[PDB]
Amino acid sequence: ICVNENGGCEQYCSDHTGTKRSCRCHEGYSLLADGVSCTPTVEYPCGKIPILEKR
Amino acid sequence: IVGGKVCPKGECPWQVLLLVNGAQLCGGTLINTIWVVSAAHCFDKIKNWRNLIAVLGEHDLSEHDGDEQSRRVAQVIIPSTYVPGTTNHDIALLRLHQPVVLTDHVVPLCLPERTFSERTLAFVRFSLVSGWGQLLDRGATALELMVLNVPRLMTQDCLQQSRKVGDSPNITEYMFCAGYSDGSKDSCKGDSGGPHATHYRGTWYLTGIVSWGQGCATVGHFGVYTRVSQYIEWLQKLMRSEPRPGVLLRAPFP
Ligand SMILES: Cc1cc2ccc1[C@@H](C)COC(=O)Nc1cc(F)c(O)c(c1)CN(C)C(=O)[C@@H]2Nc1ccc2c(N)nccc2c1
Ligand SMILES: [Ca+2]
Repeated sequence: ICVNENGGCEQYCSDHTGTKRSCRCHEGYSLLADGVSCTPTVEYPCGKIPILEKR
Repeated sequence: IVGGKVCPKGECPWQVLLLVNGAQLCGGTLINTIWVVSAAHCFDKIKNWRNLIAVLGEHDLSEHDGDEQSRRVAQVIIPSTYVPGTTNHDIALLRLHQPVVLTDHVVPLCLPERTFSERTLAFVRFSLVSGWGQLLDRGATALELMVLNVPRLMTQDCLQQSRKVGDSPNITEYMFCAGYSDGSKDSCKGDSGGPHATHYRGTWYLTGIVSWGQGCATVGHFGVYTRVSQYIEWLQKLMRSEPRPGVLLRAPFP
């Protein structure tokens, strides 16, 4: 599942027994109830540009 | 960087400037408040490890605007398989003596997981390469941070599109080609150690390190980058380790 279109995950993907898939997030992010999206939990999350984000 | 543009101030906030005795040495990438990823070859000629400084929040080298943060480098970690003066395993992990403070102008780039990097990021065509390197082959280095968008090539394609030249080093599985063969755009020796950053679903990730090539933006030649995905586990283990006396540390790879 993770091999195709990142298993629908925004960030990381873990494959499990059968057709089970778990999305995960880098530190400073939390996974939303959709199970795919990652949202910042800190003021300066990695890989995000504050001057562009604030615009 | 040849054939790019000035990176607007604050748009490459993970870019590191490495200095030795205040002189421009190399680039680097901040991956959290304590650690920087650079290229091993940057340190081949260091004699006094105590005069190595990392600067974050840098943009214009001619002026201090107050966003710059300087830190002494407490450790330089290089894989045991790297051989000075050669191309393979061109990566260094640097530990700052004191963490940098994250601000609008100093933000880490995400070090991705290996699976994610190999199965998803490796297929994103274009990525950004940046630095204060040469603006032209045999030309002056940049005063303002420059950035260039480069396409990634499959290694077979890099070898089929390259000009047949003798004594040329091979492109290993710890490398990848990116850029152009028409001599118009490339990263340069002064950009060494700098990020090759890949955008995916609204976030940027570290995919490569400015490593080597033959003469900046030479016709028939592409830039060669360290394939960061091969080192994720090696980097994660080291980031969990206690500092060791002495600046330089050679760590077993794998
Ligand atoms: C590893 C390396 C690095 C470079 C050149 C050759 C080699 C190998 C073969 C031999 O190894 C070396 O020459 N190692 C080495 C050791 C040092 F300490 C140095 O100061 C230096 C190189 C200076 N220098 C020429 C470098 O950094 C240069 N960098 C780039 C970086 C990116 C480049 C790009 N995208 N398109 C074109 C050229 C480029 C050169
Ligand atoms: Ca400045």
